[PDB]
Amino acid sequence: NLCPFGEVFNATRFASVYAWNRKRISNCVADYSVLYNSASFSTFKCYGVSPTKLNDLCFTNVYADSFVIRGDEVRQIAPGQTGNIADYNYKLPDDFTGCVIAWNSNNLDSKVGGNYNYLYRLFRKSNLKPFERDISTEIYQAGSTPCNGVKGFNCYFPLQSYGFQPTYGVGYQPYRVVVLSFE
Amino acid sequence: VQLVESGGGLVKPGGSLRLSCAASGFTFSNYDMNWVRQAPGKGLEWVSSISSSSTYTHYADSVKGRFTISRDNAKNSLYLQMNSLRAEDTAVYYCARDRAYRLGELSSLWGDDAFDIWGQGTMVT
Amino acid sequence: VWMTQSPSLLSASTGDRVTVSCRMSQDISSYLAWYQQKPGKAPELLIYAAFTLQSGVPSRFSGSGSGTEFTLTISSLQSEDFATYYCQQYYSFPHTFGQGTKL
Amino acid sequence: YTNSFTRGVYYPDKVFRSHSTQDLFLPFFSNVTWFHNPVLPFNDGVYFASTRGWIFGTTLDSKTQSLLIVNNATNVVIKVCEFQYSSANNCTFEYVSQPFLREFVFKNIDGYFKIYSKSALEPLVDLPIGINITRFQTLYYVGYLQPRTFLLKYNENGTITDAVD
Ligand SMILES: *[C@@H]1O[C@H](CO)[C@@H](O[C@@H]2O[C@H](CO)[C@@H](O[C@@H]3O[C@H](CO)[C@@H](O)[C@H](O)[C@@H]3O)[C@H](O)[C@H]2NC(C)=O)[C@H](O)[C@H]1NC(C)=O
Repeated sequence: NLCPFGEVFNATRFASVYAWNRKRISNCVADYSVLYNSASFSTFKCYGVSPTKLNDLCFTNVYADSFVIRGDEVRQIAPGQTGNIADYNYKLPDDFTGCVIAWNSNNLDSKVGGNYNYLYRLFRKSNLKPFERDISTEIYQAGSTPCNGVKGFNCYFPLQSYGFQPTYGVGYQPYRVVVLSFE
Repeated sequence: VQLVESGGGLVKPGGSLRLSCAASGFTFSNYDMNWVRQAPGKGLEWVSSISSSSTYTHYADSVKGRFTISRDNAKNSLYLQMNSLRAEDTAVYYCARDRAYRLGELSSLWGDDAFDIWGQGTMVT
Repeated sequence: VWMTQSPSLLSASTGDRVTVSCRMSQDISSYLAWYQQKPGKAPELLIYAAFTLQSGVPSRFSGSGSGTEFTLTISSLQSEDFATYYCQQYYSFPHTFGQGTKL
Repeated sequence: YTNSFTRGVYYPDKVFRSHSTQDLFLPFFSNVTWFHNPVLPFNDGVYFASTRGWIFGTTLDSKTQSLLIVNNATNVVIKVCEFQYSSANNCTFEYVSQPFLREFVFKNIDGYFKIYSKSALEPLVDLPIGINITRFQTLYYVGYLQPRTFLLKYNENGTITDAVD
């Protein structure tokens, strides 16, 4: 009874950051050999569980999340980090117990002219609670006068596009991130 | 980036016709191409598709197995062989380009664009 | 996936805030576009990826909503903005268009 | 109507065998809303007692998922679909088992749904539904759970007997 780990990592497409997919894994036998013993994983770094100790344990629930971020924002997917994505898009609890996987996907997710299908949230009233997401796209209120749904002075759109092209350097190249969690 | 079309016209039922969609200033040979039609007084309905490398082609459902799409990267021309026509197919046909590139012609990963530029249409009867 | 707009005859005065919805069946995230076809002419590309603006169009046209709902909001109707508006998903590979919204 | 009771203690959601616990409980001398079927709110946990089903959900509409528990004469069915059943669609979970003074305790935490029945209401079933619930309706006395810590005196074979606020 192998786990669908093959489907999560080899999915045809990953959702945007502000609408990260979440899949429930239970009642299965998990094999982490193919994950750690693969050179395609640029970053396999995690907290509270050593990677070699993964296969000798039992869990009650496995949660897998996925999205696509830039190369320079990978350091922000970690507990106790402050930044644009952590404060506004995807926040982890300080006592996080799970392994984060990310790798380059320039050849897949980036197209000449701009892949404007990837977005991120930039404006919000307050920071996000851990493992909490909001897909609401209401116009942001930044000034005193109510916006009433018209863009203009202090009424910017809360979403912006990364716009991947294969011309940028490694810093801006698309990365696909998988964030496993255990409990 | 000016798309021009030709062909079609008056034809007997059950006949065969071949259309042309030419490129006049861009790199067509490595863009994809798509065909969209509309009936008089109706909406738009998807018809066909073709990759830039001419390896992957997808057709519609109501016309599956009866149309053939082909392209020539040398002369920057696109064709659609249609045969065994009915009275339903009488409509206006546009050839639609795609917004953005993709270097790797991978299966189930092409043709996710938004039809950046269209043509002027014809009068297929 | 099957597209479903539910205006069919919506018409307003010169200058308003109309909202054309576009109901769907599955979840496609942000893979939905918008078109604008004047009578007897080829359609012109409008908001694509449900959030971007094609170069050239004014800022009075907006695209919002996420998940299985998408709406196009016009800030102020003018004489130029009187035509049909279609939907188009490109998640799977049937390309299901819309039905039509005559302003 | 209103009434006052002295019951409502359950095993604190964990399965060890034997103590003081700080979990969601029911205050002893609380006011229970005597009834005789309005759409009551859920809050954080309800103490349901009776002397044949429930509808759990937020809007009770196709917009949001709603949980349904129903008992037949010989079988129990648990489904969480987009009900309006007038119209059942989609939904991911279906459960079938032997059918359930009957009293219950419902709580929704950590995406799990837990049911207790019978004091020392024993655990009955746990469901990984993973939905939010804020309101319900009964197809009986209704109480509301509160986060107050208790002291539980086990009886050397489990079987909780006495509780202290
Ligand atoms: C629940 O699952 C269904 C199936 O995936 C989805 O909604 C329903 O999907 C069916 C497709 O089998 C739709 O029926 C279709 O209607 C068109 C109308 O022309 C017809 O031509 C097709 O042959 C087909 O019968 C149905 O309309 C649709 N209903 C709704 C309410 O969406 C969807 O995934 C789920 N429904 C939800 C989440 O509301």
